[PDB]
Amino acid sequence: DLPPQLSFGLYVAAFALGFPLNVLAIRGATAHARLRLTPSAVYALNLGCSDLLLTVSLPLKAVEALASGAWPLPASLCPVFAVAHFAPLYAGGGFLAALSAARYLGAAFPPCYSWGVCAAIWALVLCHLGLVFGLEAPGGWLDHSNTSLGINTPVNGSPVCLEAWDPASAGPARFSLSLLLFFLPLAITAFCFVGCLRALARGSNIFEMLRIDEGLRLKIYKDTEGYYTIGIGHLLTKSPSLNAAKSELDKAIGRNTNGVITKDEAEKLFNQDVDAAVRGILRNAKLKPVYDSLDAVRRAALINMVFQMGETGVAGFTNSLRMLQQKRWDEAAVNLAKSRWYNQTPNRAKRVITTFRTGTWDAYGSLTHRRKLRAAWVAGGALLTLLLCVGPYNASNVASFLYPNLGGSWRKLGLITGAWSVVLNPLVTGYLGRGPG
Ligand SMILES: Cc1cc(OCCCS(C)(=O)=O)cc(C)c1-c1cccc(COc2cc3c(cn2)[C@H]2[C@@H](C3)[C@@H]2C(=O)O)c1
Ligand SMILES: CCCCCCCC/C=C/CCCCCCCC(=O)OC[C@H](O)CO
Ligand SMILES: CCCCCCCC/C=C\CCCCCCCC(=O)OC[C@H](O)CO
Ligand code: NA
Repeated sequence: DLPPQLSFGLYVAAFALGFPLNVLAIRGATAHARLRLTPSAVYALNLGCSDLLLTVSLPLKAVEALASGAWPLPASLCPVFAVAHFAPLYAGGGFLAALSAARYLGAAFPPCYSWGVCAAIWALVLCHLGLVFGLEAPGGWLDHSNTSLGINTPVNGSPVCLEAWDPASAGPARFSLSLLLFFLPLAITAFCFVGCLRALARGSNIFEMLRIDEGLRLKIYKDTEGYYTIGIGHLLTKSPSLNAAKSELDKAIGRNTNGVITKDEAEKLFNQDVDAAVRGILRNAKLKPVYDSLDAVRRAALINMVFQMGETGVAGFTNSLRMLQQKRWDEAAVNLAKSRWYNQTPNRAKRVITTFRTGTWDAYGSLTHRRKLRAAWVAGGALLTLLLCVGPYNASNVASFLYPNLGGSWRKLGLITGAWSVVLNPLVTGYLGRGPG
């Protein structure tokens, strides 16, 4: 038993904060929907509108809490409060799962359909709640007595909106909807979160990593050390002669290039350069065992080093190589940080070293990688709000259906945590401020 003033206060704090936050989330999602319609924006707009509807019902639940559960408002307001409070409480979980799945699929695999999915979520929640209420609520179709719709009167002078509803009728309705709109979306969200984590881990490679580090030039240029270079970090020669560089360029492409090439030629030269670096590792006694023991992402950081310095230059880092085979990531990093390579190209070296430390693509913050990070944050954030806010409410529905001998204190706590989804949802969906751009 929570004191009425504490219950009133908790509902008022969720309402006072939820009203501006959801007004800001709707604004953010509407802007994105108008500029470039995306499934994520549609799901975020529906969740924003839903949470705002739940927000506006919170003062009514606050005064009910202050009246110790009695309905201190006109009886005709009970059906309106019923739909404004409970339809968003169940629909929200559906929109969070939809949003999490749209974010995961959009990022791991880089409009009209999303509106259909939202209409289906709203149709199910409104028909499920509507049919049970219209038919089985006190004052409903099956009720023959002079009773206001949704109102029970356990004692004289004490009308109760919904909370005194016969459990034999409300219980199976709450339980079935909790399975479909909370537990299934919870599994979907948990699946998308894991999928996002896995997509970050195996979604990039050496080719993409070297493109960021090397860049692209269609004409012969002098690199950082002054050597004639072309394409994607392809060293033509160390010789102080442009004619020698053009001569080497012509033999590599098999055409009279005159120091200028095509993107396809530069790409084909880059592929030959990566295979050469891979060949150099496998033919080296100190490199091959290290490479074989390494995961896919760390193998790429090893190829990146060989591509930049050559097999021999890399084989000289005997302490770091031993450390890497021993899986002593921080000790290898500390050794590589004292190298001439780090002194000469610190930005490039820090990125490769961080890749050896973490085994992730985090140092290579490309558009694709950032989109995947964003997707993981939304799905992780959705999982947290599902478990903390509406989660205790849906677990209470399941607990009471299986063990109806439980008292009503758990449901009372779950309804308060459910109300706080109006605060946590706009904070996790990412449409506040500048947006998820
Ligand atoms: C069916 C209906 C009839 C109505 O008015 C018709 C009677 C008007 S009259 C008397 O002038 O003829 C008004 C509404 C909003 C509705 C209506 C439509 C859609 C949804 C709802 C709200 O339904 C529900 C159902 C449940 C709850 C809350 N609202 C509680 C239970 C189960 C859920 C829970 O505890 O999780 C209600
Ligand atoms: C809407 C928030 C106001 C909640 C009331 C807080 C005061 C608590 C006292 C209640 C006893 C007197 C009954 C007060 C009824 C006033 C009419 C009303 O609140 O209507 C709801 C509004 O129209 C929605 O659609
Ligand atoms: C008829 C459509 C189904 C709606 C009725 C479901 C009943 C509620 C249960 C779970 C809600 C979870 C909804 C999960 C939907 C996944 C959404 C999604 O991933 O959309 C991808 C997007 O359209 C491209 O990027
Ligand atoms: Na070393």
